[PDB]
Order: sequence, then C-alpha cells, then structure tokens
Amino acid sequence: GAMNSSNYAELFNNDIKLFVDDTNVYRVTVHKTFEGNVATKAINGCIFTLNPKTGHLFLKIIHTSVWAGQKRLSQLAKWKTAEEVSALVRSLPKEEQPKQIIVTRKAMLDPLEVHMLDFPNIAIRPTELRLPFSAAMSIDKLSDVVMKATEPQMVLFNIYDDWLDRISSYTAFSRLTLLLRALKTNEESAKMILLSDPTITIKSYHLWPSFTDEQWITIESQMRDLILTEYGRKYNV
Amino acid sequence: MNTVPFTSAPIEVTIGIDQYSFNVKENQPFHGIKDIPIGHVHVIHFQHADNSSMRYGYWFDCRMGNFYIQYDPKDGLYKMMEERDGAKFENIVHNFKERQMMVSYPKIDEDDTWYNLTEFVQMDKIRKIVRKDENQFSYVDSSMTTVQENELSDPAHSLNYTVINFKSREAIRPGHEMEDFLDKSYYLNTVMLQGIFKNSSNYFGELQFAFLNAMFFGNYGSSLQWHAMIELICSSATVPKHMLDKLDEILYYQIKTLPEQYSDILLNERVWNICLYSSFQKNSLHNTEKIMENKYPELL
Repeated sequence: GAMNSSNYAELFNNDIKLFVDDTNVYRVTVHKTFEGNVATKAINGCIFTLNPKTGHLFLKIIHTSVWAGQKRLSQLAKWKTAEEVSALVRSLPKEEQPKQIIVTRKAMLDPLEVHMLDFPNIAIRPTELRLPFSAAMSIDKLSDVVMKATEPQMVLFNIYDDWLDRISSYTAFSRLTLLLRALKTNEESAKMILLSDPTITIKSYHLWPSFTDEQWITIESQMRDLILTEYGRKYNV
Repeated sequence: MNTVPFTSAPIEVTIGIDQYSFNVKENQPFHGIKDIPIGHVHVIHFQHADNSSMRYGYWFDCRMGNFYIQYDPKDGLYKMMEERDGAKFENIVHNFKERQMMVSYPKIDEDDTWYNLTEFVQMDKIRKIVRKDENQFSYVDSSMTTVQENELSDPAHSLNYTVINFKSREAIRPGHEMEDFLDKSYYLNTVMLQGIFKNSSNYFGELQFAFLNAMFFGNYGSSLQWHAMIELICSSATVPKHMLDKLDEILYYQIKTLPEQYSDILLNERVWNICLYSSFQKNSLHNTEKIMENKYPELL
C-alpha cells in the first residue's frame, strides 16, 4: 500500500524503485486577452522520475506541442505522464525495471495502473510523504534543459552528483529533500545560500556546488534556518 | 398454471416464491404452491426460523419438468427434486389441491412486477451461471462466491457470472488506455455485447439474475455483479438508445421492489451517485433517477 515515515528505509533497499512526480508536466502562464478575458499559455514541462537509491533521474521533457488541439489538459497530463513512465519501463532491460513505482500524487494511481497492466508484478503505490519534487524546476540546469527544448526529449541526470562516494542513499535523499523543500519555501534565499561563496562552484557534470563535508553541514543548517524563518512568517508563530 | 408440491414441512421456515413469502410452522400441514404462472422463471426460497443463516433456494421453470420440494433431515434443508413419473405427480398434486393443503401464487391481475424483474432471465442462461447439469433447476444461497470473488474456493459451488474488471487487459486496448478507461464503450459494445453476451437481451438477463440473487439471498457477489453491469453501461458514451431506455425500465422495477430497509446493504452509494449524476448516461435514466431521488434520497 502507501509509503510513509513507518516504511522509510524501504526507499534505500536493493529492490529497484522509482518515484514519479507529475507536478511540472502541465505548466501554464495565465494572462489577459485583448478583450479582457483570461487565457493560458502552456510552457514546457517535465516528468520527474527518480531512483532514490542511486540518484538516477529520468527527466522526460514535455514540449508544449503535446498539448496542441487537446482538451481537458490537466486530465490528459496524468495519462501522458503514465504513458511516458510505461514507455521508460519498457525501454529498460528486464533487470533494470522497477519492482515498485511510487507516485507523489494519488491522482496518478489509476492512469499509471492502467498503462502498466502488461507489468502485473510492478507495484504502483501512493505515499503519505509530502515530497518537494515540484521544486525540481528551481535547479537551474534542469530548468534550462526544459525551457530550451524544441521537441520531446529525455535527459538523464544523477540528482545526488557524487555524494554517494561519501554518504549513504538515506543521507543523500535527506539532503536532496531539505534542498528542494528550501527551494520550494523561498527560492531566492535558497539559491543565495547555495551560491553566496563564489569560490565553491558547480562542476560542468553536476547540479549542485562542490561542498566539502564541513561545508554541507553549514549549508544544511542554513537551509533548516531558512525553512524555520519562513514558517515563522506563514503561520505567525 | 403449474404446481410445486411439498412432501411435508418438518421444520418451521419462511418460504419465498418470487417476491412473495409465507411462514410455515414446524409440522404444519403444508403441501406446496399452486397456480404458478407459466412463461416465467421462478425462485422458491427458504429461511429457517431456528437459523436465519443461509437463505437458499431454487430457480426453476415448470415448463422443463415436474418439480417438488422434500425436506432432507440429513443435509438439513428443503431440496428441489424432479418427478419423472407424470401420472404419480399429477395424482399427488390433485390429492393436495382437493384437500386445499397448498398456498396459491398470489398474483394481482394488474401486476407485472415479476415479468418486469425477469423479462430477460432464461433458465438456460441461469444453468450456465450455476453449474449442476444433472438437475433442470438451480440452487443458490447467501454464501456462494462468484468466479471473480474466487480469483481475488470450491469451483463446483460458484456463481459463474461474466467477469467485469475495469482495470484489466480485456477492458483496455493497448494504445487506447485513457480513451478506454474514461469511455468504456469499446469494453461494453465490442468485448461484452458482440464478444461474450452476443446481444443486449443476454446482458440484461445476467444483470437481472444478479439483482434477484442479491435481493433474495443477500448474495454479496451477486450485488457486486449487478452494480458492475450497471456501471459498465453508465460509463460508456456510446450505448444504443433502446438499451438505455430498457435499462431505465429494468432499474426502475428493481429499485421499486427492493425492501426500503435493505437499501443500506443492497445499494452502492459510489456507483449510484456516479451513474445518476456524473456518468455519460447521467441524463438517460429518467425513471430510475426519479424513483431513487424519492425513495432513497439519503444514499444520494
């Protein structure tokens, strides 16, 4: 059934699993028309498909052309997500196929179950975790490849950079979720914290800066402070 | 007008005959049911006074043979049997009628209720759902599971309803996943009607049989089948106009007959709300919507 705080270590066991987050698939700007009505303009999106043990990110870029002449786009977006995850699974060798796919939003369960009927032994699960994967488009290199795309494209990343050389996948996932929660709560302040010292750069082949172990502890503290500083505003507590 | 004689009534029992029912006392001089209308299937059903558990009964059609009921003190139930000796049977029935030891099937002349509940139900189709080929009648009870309930355990004692599963390769064409899931017309018209049932009459017969087993025996698997066959039509954007008009009539009489006090266990809130208020057919079931809103406005 549902993935929660009680079964959290399951994410880092040796059973291949993927998280699927559809919150950036269908993206729009809302604007006024000449006549004073409201209209939407789609912008490029992405499916965020992540192996939390290895950091492998399958970023399927959703080009605005896939919406052309379609109706009920927020419904279609869930089905298009499930179609592309199903296509990704079928593209992987059998020994790389996931045993479980965890969807971040319950509305993805039926679309994905129906697209994966051919894979009765892949478990499709919801989660009670509130994961900040919507903030993926606050990672500059991911936002850049999505916005520049002129056609559908899959790009592969490691969202943990080289962290697994020094830390476990539990710790790497906790660092990623803290970074993304900070970027989601106050993007400007999080990016300031990540790039305030120009002597620490992002390698060409990385997403995040090349922090030493001691620098990651300082960064992680600064992100927790940012999250509590912001919470002390929202709720006036 | 046909007769189902009883050898005796050694145990106190509530006896159902179609939508009617009568109490018989332990060792009451009761010798059966006469004036049963020819042309319809019928069901004769039992609930013992001392163990209301296991409602059970027999579907039969008096055109197919001479049937009687005899209590079996070993198996502890009223059993239907066939008498192959026409002259013995005619002689038994004449004697019991002469002594007025039989209840009369109490049909009001104006009253089409039983026809309206069994319009598409055929004994030959019942005998394929309920497999006991050596008898011309069919035993059903409260506890019997469906082939579908068994997949998700004795195969000989199962209700072989047609398996309907909205999230199944049968229901969903590769490449039409969203289309087939949100509009079940493919599944209804090609797979079920053209493929398995051959025509709407057989589909309605099974739907009507499922409802009657749900209502008369509290058979849970039958209730699931009845709602699945309603939901499959209501969830299809493309249904022939004659089938929609007939379904409205079918459901109207079923809702009319349902005991008011069993609505809570016999009606699925989600299916009826979806069918009447959200589905493609939300505006196609005028008679059904009106009786449901007036009789069961709590469920909706």
